[PDB]
Amino acid sequence: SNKCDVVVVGGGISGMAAAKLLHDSGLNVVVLEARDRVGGRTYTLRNQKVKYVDLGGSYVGPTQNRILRLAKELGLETYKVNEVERLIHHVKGKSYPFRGPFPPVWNPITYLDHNNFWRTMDDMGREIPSDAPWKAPLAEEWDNMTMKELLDKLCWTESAKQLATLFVNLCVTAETHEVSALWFLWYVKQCGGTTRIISTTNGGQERKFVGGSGQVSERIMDLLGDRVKLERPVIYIDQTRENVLVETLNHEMYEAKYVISAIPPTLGMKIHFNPPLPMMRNQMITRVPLGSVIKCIVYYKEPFWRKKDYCGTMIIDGEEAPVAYTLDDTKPEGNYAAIMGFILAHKARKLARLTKEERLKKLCELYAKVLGSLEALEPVHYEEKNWCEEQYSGGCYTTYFPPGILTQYGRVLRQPVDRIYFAGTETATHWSGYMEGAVEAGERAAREILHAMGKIPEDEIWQSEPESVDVPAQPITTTFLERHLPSVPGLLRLIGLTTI
Amino acid sequence: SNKCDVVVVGGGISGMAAAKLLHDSGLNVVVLEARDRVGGRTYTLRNQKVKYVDLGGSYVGPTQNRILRLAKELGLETYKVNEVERLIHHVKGKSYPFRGPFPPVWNPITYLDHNNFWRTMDDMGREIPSDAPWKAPLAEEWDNMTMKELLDKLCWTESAKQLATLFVNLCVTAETHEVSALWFLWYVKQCGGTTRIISTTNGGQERKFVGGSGQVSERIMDLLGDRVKLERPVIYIDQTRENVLVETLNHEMYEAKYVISAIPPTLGMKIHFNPPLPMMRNQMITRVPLGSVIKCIVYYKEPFWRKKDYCGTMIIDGEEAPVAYTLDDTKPEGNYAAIMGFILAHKARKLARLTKEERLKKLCELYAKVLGSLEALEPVHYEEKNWCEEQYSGGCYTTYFPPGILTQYGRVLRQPVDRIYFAGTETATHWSGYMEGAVEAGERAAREILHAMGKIPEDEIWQSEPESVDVPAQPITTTFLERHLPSVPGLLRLI
Ligand SMILES: *Cc1cc2c(cc1C)nc1c(=O)[nH]c(=O)nc-1n2C[C@H](O)[C@H](O)[C@H](O)COP(=O)(O)OP(=O)(O)OC[C@H]1O[C@@H](n2cnc3c(N)ncnc32)[C@H](O)[C@@H]1O
Ligand SMILES: *Cc1cc2c(cc1C)nc1c(=O)[nH]c(=O)nc-1n2C[C@H](O)[C@H](O)[C@H](O)COP(=O)(O)OP(=O)(O)OC[C@H]1O[C@@H](n2cnc3c(N)ncnc32)[C@H](O)[C@@H]1O
Ligand SMILES: O=C(/[C]=[C]/C1=[C][C]=C2O=[C]OC2=[C]1)C1=[C][C]=[C]C(C(F)(F)F)=[C]1
Ligand SMILES: O=C(/[C]=[C]/C1=[C][C]=C2O=[C]OC2=[C]1)C1=[C][C]=[C]C(C(F)(F)F)=[C]1
Repeated sequence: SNKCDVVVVGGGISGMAAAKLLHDSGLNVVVLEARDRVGGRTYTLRNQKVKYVDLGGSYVGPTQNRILRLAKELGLETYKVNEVERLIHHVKGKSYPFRGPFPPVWNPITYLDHNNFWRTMDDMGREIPSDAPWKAPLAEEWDNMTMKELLDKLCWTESAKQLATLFVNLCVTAETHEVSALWFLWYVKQCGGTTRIISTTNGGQERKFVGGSGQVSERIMDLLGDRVKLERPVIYIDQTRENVLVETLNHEMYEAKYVISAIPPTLGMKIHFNPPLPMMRNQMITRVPLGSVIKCIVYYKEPFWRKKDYCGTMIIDGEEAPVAYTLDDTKPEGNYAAIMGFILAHKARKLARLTKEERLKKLCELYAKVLGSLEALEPVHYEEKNWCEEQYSGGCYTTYFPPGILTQYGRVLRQPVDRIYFAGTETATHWSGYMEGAVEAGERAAREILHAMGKIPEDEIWQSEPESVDVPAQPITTTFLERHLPSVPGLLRLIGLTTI
Repeated sequence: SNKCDVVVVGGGISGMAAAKLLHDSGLNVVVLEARDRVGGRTYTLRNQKVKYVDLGGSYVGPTQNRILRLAKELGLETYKVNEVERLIHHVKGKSYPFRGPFPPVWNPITYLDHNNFWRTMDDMGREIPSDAPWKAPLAEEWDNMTMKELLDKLCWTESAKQLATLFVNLCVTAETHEVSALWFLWYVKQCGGTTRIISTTNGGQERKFVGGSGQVSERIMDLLGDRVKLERPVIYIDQTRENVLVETLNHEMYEAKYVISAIPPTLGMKIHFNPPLPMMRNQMITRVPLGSVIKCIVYYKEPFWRKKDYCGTMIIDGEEAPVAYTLDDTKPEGNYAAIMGFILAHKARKLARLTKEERLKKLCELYAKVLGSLEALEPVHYEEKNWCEEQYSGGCYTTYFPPGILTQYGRVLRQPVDRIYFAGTETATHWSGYMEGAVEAGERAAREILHAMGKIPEDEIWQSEPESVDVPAQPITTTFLERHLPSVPGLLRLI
């Protein structure tokens, strides 16, 4: 066997952050990575037509201070996603340009319903502890409904229900009927709430890394040298003896004091355990699927949309639209003009049947209509990745919880199993599902092992992160009217009382 | 490498039934079984205290002609589950004895509501094709709601909603909010409907095998001999070369022309595939959990409940009861007297933390209350099995589909992947979830390979089964009033 202190299973950002912390603390680490590359759900493609493109995780923003600190220490820099010109909301076959993070509503009744929808998502979120969502006072009631059921109760207008549906589909690459309401409300609150999660400027989609996010995992592999073993899918973990034994598919055995599992929870099923996992984890890892998304980047000669005072952001409602959301993906130098779009949830399954050329044609026709621009029919290059086909991801962006699962099984997501500790973005408490959460979880799992070894005290396991000096976070604020305007049923109760 | 015609992954009833059919046709088969035993979600324990006890699947009944025929060929006999005396429905802390399969209602409004609930489950089932539930005319609408949401819509009384809840929990060992309404309605319809699935006499729980259901898998292993490889968990399947390569955790390599996957769909995740699975199967096998149950058998000196004209069936409402449903587990001679109970769904998760002795005390005190007998407090033995803990099952009885999954991914369950064909009870079209479905699916997957080999024509892949002579089915009937009484909102529209 190859002997070390800690085997890290998985060389995504989470495993690589865990391994780096352990290596920096003076332990002997090995990373066992299934693929011929590091980065996992991040993947930066390089070729002469695109220079570089993120086909996986890409965006970082204010309050994501751990990924910003890690990337900065590795010599990386960010740039701002283009949001100079107008956003577009495309609904019922027409485009409505706007500014500010939320598409505006003019109809007074529709305005109360929209305002109440976002307000109520955050009001419910404030009842949910980030580190223990199952402790919310109505956890059971909220976990036993889908997001579809919650929207049917909350939204008194079709306008608000349709926009809320797109919000769920885009945030968690799943249908409203697929996901627990408790879990979704937790997921949004642990990113800092509705405004922070949806925003480009001042939110999650503010920035990208110059040269691609895959550099985070690659530059850590460079620091670790031959400690990263590529094409070593882990098949077996045996904790019955004094040291843990970890076996790979390519017939190698690693011996360690502790293991960090840094893979999506359900991909733990690809490992045979001796002794068997405890009942709750054994069943949990069959109950937690990942979402479905194709990330598609269409290249153009020039960022022509900016000449029409459009930034490239399109929020597109409607079953026929393949893509519900786009961002400008033009390089910071202004060249390699491109539109990034997501094909979400059922559409990632429905349109996976088409050829690459057929998907490009449908996307160009959609963009031509939404942008009112024949130039959108003149692409120069196309790249795409359907994350649903990845054996060693299971989907993207992250793991969702169907109704009933988070209250029954969520307590064991990051509960150690003897000498196995659990990393991966799914186990984070702040920007779980993101590159930020991957760093939080990898460093927390590593510190749990440092504590087990008597190297640090228990109060150093969870560590706060200083605010980025490069990416300052503007606070989330509301107006008096946003806070106190009635809901639709609130207004009807007021009318009822006046008339009585 | 060990060379054969077909490798069957899994030595449950489905894999054993598939391997027996291929063997009988003259092919060289190997069965690779992860555990140190065969039988999978069937497990018969033998000891002097119980003689034998089914800790997994046990019951068979009319219309399950394939498991009855296979068991009869292997030399097995059935006996009837005791239903001579009265059933009990325990409601709001009191026992109400009854006869007939459905617990009766006396309040006129509650009566209409209960009648409508069962009738409506079967009306909806008649629009769901057994072999393609995703082709139901309302497939998306019904797949996008949980059973909890359907029961909220349908049930005007708490009485009906709570008994419907017990029905779901008992049939599919899952909460109403965990499961798709389309999938659950399919599940009931593909067992022959509400009457057939809930009934002991003339239904799914009519009979047990003399000596235990484990003998089905054990006696096929006896026939196959050293073709069955125990403690061979499959870790890797490679389809890139002329022959399929199957690798096990204990470092053995098998080469075959074809493979049958006879494991629960989600346990496909324990295998690394080269080339990778197609996208839809890759995601499907992450979306299909199994239910949660503890099967508990309390032994007594005598079947003392029979003296009070109770058969031992208990239907026990409410959150506090650990067990919602029991059957008499006494042997056909009246000895090894016992009550079988299930701890279902969230209760299996909640009560798993207790000791075996703590569960025994809770069950005995519940049974004393429900049977109104102090005799229930004097057990002579106890056996139990928590199926949630099994690495190579994932739970029991079967796989459930959460909302949205059956319409998006259902078509992929039995779609071959190059030279891998899919067996397992989850792929059956009649009593999927049962030992009957295990036999149907194993034999169908085996005949798909015989067709691939040019040995049989396409029309022989799916084969009908003659009715058992020993366990004939009687018709399910309804009354004029059951068919035509209004629903509660129906009685209101007339007002
Ligand atoms: C895919 C995707 C993700 C994504 C996104 C868009 C798409 C299309 N948008 C994001 C964004 O703009 N900003 C952001 O912060 N996140 C975004 N996401 C999510 C993000 O990519 C993920 O949250 C993050 O990358 C997850 O990191 P983590 O380290 O937790 O997980 P991983 O990347 O999946 O890495 C796991 C590794 O383990 C290997 N593996 C899997 N099984 C095994 C076995 N058995 N043995 C050994 N290694 C294994 C995987 O190959 C992977 O490298
Ligand atoms: C558990 C249970 C099941 C059950 C029930 C009560 C309980 C507590 N009551 C039933 C009843 O009264 N009547 C009835 O007809 N069914 C009842 N059920 C369900 C029934 O037991 C199942 O439907 C049936 O046994 C399923 O058979 P099938 O052959 O489809 O599946 P299996 O038994 O799970 O067998 C799978 C085998 O595969 C092995 N395995 C798993 N992974 C691997 C790997 N990687 N490699 C090799 N082998 C593998 C398993 O160990 C198993 O033997
Ligand atoms: O929810 C939104 C974006 C979420 C988002 C967008 C990209 C992501 O990449 C990984 O996680 C991601 C989350 C959103 C953006 C603009 C407008 C709206 C609104 F308001 F619903 F229209 C929602
Ligand atoms: O649904 C019922 C039984 C199902 C059943 C009982 C045992 C089983 O073992 C494997 O599948 C099984 C299914 C049932 C039986 C009597 C009454 C009721 C009722 F009516 F809901 F209470 C339900």
